[PDB]
Amino acid sequence: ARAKAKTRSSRAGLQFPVGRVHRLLRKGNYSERVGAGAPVYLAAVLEYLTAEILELAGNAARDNKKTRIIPRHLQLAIRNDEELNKLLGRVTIAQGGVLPNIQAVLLPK
Amino acid sequence: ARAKAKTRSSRAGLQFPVGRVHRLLRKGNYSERVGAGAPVYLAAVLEYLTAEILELAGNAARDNKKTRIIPRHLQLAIRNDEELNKLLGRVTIAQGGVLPNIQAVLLPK
Amino acid sequence: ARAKAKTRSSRAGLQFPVGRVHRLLRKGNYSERVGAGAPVYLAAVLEYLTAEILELAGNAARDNKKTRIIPRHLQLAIRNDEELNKLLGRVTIAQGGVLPNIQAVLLPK
Amino acid sequence: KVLRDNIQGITKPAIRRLARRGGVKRISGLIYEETRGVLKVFLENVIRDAVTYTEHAKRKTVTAMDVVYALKRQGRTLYGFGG
Amino acid sequence: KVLRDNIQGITKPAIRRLARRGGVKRISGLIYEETRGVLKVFLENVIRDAVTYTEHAKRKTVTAMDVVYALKRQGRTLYGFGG
Amino acid sequence: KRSRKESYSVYVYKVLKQVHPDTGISSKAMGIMNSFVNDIFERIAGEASRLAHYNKRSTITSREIQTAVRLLLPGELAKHAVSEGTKAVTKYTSA
Amino acid sequence: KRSRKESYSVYVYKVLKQVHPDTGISSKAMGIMNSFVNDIFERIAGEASRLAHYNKRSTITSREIQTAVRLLLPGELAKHAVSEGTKAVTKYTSA
Amino acid sequence: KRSRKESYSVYVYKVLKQVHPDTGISSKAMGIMNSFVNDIFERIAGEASRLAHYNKRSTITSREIQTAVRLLLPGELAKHAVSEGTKAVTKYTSA
Amino acid sequence: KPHRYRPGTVALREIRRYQKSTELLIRKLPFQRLVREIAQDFKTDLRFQSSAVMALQEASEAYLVGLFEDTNLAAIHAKRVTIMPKDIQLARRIRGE
Amino acid sequence: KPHRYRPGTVALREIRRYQKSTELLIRKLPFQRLVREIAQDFKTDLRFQSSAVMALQEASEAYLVGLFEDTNLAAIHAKRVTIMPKDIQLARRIRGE
Repeated sequence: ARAKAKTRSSRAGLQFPVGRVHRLLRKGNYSERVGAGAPVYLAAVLEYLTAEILELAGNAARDNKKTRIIPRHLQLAIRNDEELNKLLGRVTIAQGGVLPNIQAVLLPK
Repeated sequence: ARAKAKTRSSRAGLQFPVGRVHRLLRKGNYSERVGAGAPVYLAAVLEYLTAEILELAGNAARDNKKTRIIPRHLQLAIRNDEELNKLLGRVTIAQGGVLPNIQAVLLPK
Repeated sequence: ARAKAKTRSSRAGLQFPVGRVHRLLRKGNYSERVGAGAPVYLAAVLEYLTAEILELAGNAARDNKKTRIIPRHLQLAIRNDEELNKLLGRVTIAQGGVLPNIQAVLLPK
Repeated sequence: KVLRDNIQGITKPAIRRLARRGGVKRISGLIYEETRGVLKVFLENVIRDAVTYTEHAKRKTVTAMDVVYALKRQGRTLYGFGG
Repeated sequence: KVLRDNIQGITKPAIRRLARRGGVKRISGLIYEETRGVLKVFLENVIRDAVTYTEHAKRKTVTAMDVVYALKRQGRTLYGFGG
Repeated sequence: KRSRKESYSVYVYKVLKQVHPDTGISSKAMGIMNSFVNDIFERIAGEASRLAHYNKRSTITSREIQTAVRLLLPGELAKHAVSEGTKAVTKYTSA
Repeated sequence: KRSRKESYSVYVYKVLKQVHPDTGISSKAMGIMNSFVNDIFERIAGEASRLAHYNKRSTITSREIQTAVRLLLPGELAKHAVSEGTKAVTKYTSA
Repeated sequence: KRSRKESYSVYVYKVLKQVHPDTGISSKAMGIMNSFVNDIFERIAGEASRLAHYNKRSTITSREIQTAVRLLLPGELAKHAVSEGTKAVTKYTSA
Repeated sequence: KPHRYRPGTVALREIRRYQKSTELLIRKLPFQRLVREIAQDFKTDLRFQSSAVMALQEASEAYLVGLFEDTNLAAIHAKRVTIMPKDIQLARRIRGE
Repeated sequence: KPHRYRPGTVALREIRRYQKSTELLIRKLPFQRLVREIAQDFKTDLRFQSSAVMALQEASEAYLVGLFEDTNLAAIHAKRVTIMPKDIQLARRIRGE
């Protein structure tokens, strides 16, 4: 007499797993008691965050005419967004490189 | 009928409260369970740090011939010890001020 | 119905035997009456002095790459501190030798 | 209540006082404007953080303990206010 | 079994390549040894905590995960090796 | 076999086919993605824990999670985040 | 009728006495010490929770506490600190 | 078996395993350690009897041997040993 | 003729004074007025505990004075004694803000 | 006449070349030898994953390239184009180590 086994990510209509992060907060020791809506909230936040960084990365990959995403494009995408750079100024990307940047006085006349 | 009341700080033989640190770590939510010696050890290392920093506070106070401490002397104590500065680089003391420090080029001749 | 035989060395939380030192004061013929705190105090000061001279033994052993103490380590430890020298000016250590010390006029040009 | 030009409420000789505490021997006349700007940015960030803290707290009043939290999460911790 | 000098294993042209990636077009001769010194400092600060992490795990083989923890505690967190 | 090891590969791969059906991933880039998910996840979780400790509340709820993302994520990205998250709340409350 | 606000004030004043019986205290410096011990306490507690999470231990033990003591405190402070902590936990073990 | 010869070997062994778990002991240096502990004991106990004599006091207590260690052993080690001795007599006072 | 010190001597004197002193170098009332004025921009009708205002007072003074020895190191690093706005811009951008 | 470029032009060309490329600049086996050497200074006989060594070398090169871009900013601020170790000492002092 049980209902169909339905998923909370589909209940939000989002793709990140609600139950996984709910378990993660239950075992990550941040509260002993967890509300229902907060894991849904954070899952939506993170899925969107992946959405804009994947958009920037895919646009960079299309600009560099490569159809499979590479860490160099990740570095070039994140270092070219001001608010994400403020978010991610203190983090280092493996095999990433940096922005192409020369100073004006370093260039010849 | 019952054992006489004697505190766990006496059992450790040190002044910081074993019971209060135990309670704060239990409700500070850092693990599901807590070992017995861990908060005792934490209180011991804290009181060691307080021991040395109040030694520095005391002798800096006798440098200025004041029997009651000023936070100026605390800032002097933190900035005159290199390892305590390394512990406390990114924290500033209220009414702390700065070390007496002049650049050599700023002096005459 | 007797309580468990628990030791005054543990009561002072120190390694040196409080009872044996008390006995050796009692039959050392220094007073017919002796307080309880005096052998504890003696145990304390002798712990601290043996502790500091054993730290000196440890680093004097370690910098000469030896993991077992030798009386040369003891001599080099004691004679390199002036304060223990004022404690132990008239004191000879067996197989201790002397400090490496050559007067400046003895050295060639 | 409602005010307009309090960026100049930090006077130029007060900025000179901070600079002499900083050990500055000579100060340009241009300095005071960008010091006002940098102070503006810094206070704007930390008080945005503080008002975020207290609006979570369902308090209409600013508390110092929230200011302590806001400063220490930015890596500029202060002592002396119950933190 | 033991090694005594590999700080010269970071050669000058590798430093030069780093400086070009750093955007330096002109490098003094005095740069290389002091960059080796600060590299020495940074590697000591990371590997001390790294082997500390390792020994608490009762392992004699290090994990890269512990290196991730060491760098993120030091404030230079790394992406690309967790998991 | 081997004990199961968690990853975020498949979810980010659905996100990719939603945002760019044409492209693929490198495993190095996906390692960076997993590190990113875990890093931002722990930052907001630590904010959640400290804020719940500050107001002496035994529960964690979404309300301080808007507080956390608004303090941590800057500006318009944060307000966008509020938009999708609160509408996700509306669908979850409507089940 | 009032409700308490705790502090570390009595312990700081006592340890001030056995370090130096003849010196005084100002209240705002004593609050600075209160917040200082709170800050060191929270740093060690968070690092301890992280280490317990890393080695999948649900119990926090003194082993990782003193491990964190070397982790944060530099050198001289660390080695003396582990010295008093070790001798203290041995006195407690005897107790 | 021969009658017991009481010596101060095992205690120095224990205190060295608090101060250096790793380092070893030569037996002639160990006799040297017994000579320090016995000799300083002799000096301080004779001074304690003497100071009890001059103030016409029948009882050897901690305060006059504090006086004596301030007399003989100089300066920094003296004031530190005063600190551990006060700590020890206070905690032994608390049994 | 009236006494007049050479430049820098007086400045070194209050350098020594304010290094010795700990008191707050900003006038309290316009400072808290600025705090209330800017705090109005994010939410209306905020009330302030005074101790919070003095706390963020020394927070501001500490932040500015820290970037001031940063500026001083930049200025002596360029073999100059007078600071310029690009010194502060340099110092902040090295700190990464 | 054998061709020879004017100085800095080729240097700018490696700037562009290794700033477009990401592949690692240091020989990995000597730095592996060095990290084993410095690891033995704390505790005897450690074993290393190659993943750990490569991960720490990205972290190291990121730290170095950060401090080179800071000393670029310092040297340009000093109206010069050549880096000298006092510029690096300035940058390390400003960052707060």
